[PDB]
Amino acid sequence: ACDYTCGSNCYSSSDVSTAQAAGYKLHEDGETVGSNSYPHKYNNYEGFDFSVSSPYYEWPILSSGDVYSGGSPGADRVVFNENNQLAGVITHQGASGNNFVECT
Ligand SMILES: Nc1nc2c(ncn2[C@@H]2O[C@H](CO)[C@@H](O)[C@H]2OP(=O)(O)O)c(=O)[nH]1
Repeated sequence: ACDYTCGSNCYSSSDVSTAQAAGYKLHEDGETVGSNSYPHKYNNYEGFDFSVSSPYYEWPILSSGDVYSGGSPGADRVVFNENNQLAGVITHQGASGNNFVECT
């Protein structure tokens, strides 16, 4: 229903929940996938106004609807904390360098 718009990508609440659930599970088990080994800590260099407390972890959310399994992560990420609360949804689309902007 387009709850989150990351550039040209559109994600529903359930899309985010599904991605987040998968990312948190690997985190619990101490597993990582991909050349950038996700999920990993997100330091919030961008200084986003997150309402949930740290630490935060970034995990890829795919436009195709599939759960990330180590391949190409793309530009979008879901950010969750240790309580498995959604901190936010961010993206490299529309940003410079390796910076992020929040999906609206
Ligand atoms: N842009 C950005 N990168 C972060 C942050 N936290 C950790 N990183 C990592 O710090 C480096 C510089 O941005 C990258 O390795 C990046 O990981 P990702 O590339 O996986 O996002 C953050 O809050 N913002």
